[PDB]
Amino acid sequence: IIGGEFTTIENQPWFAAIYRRHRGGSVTYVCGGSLISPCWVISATHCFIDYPKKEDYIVYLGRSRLNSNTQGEMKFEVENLILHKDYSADTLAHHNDIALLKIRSKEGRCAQPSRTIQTIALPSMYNDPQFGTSCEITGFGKEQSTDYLYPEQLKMTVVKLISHRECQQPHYYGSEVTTKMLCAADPQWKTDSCQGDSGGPLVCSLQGRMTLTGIVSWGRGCALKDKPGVYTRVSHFLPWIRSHTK
Ligand SMILES: N=C(N)c1ccc2cc([C@@H]3O[C@H]3c3ccccc3)ccc2c1
Repeated sequence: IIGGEFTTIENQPWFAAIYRRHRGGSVTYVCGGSLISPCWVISATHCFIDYPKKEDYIVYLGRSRLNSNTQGEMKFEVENLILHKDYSADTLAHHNDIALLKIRSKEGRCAQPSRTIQTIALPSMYNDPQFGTSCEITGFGKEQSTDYLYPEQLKMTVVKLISHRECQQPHYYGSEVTTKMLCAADPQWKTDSCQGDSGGPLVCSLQGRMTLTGIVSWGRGCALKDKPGVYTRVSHFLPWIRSHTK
């Protein structure tokens, strides 16, 4: 997250921190994710497509720092790694950038809801917030595009939703951004998601309910003028989410 504020997991309790174990035992941060039901974390396929072995992944819930075992946190392995069958990557745009991770503790259990571990509501079909609505994003991604390290403390920011017609403008993304994608950014281009924030939530308060409207997917650079963050439009994928979580 470029700009924004440092926060803690009690403010983002649906946030999942996803890591990968390498041969030799080293563990590194991969991407963010969101808890949609006790057994299911939703994220982005581009985070896993090059290493599609479910055994390689570690998922944390209730974790506030990158290298701290936060009080109340829960650690899980991935029982099922479900990647969207028609995923593809263009120079910038990712297509069907959505993945499901069925999680399980070493005891074979799903998440135990608490003050720091909570699910996030899914949207209803054809019901997204209007353009201009403020939504929040969270993650452990880069604070600056030139950084190679990620921040130790979890960060959040607030961005505004941008219409499909505005995002398809020539100085924005043209026809590279589709109707299955949602754009959001800072009108002053000072705050945004960045590399490392992929798979994490775009949460919008809609008709009084906090909703998982988007999943961090792609963007040209980070907090670059006329280059919004692009998010998987969760409402389009409700039949795919319901069928793959059954
Ligand atoms: N401007 C943004 N909001 C934004 C949002 C998500 C991003 C995600 C990346 C990921 O590093 C890119 C990548 C591409 C292809 C495969 C894996 C990772 C880089 C820049 C990103 C920028």
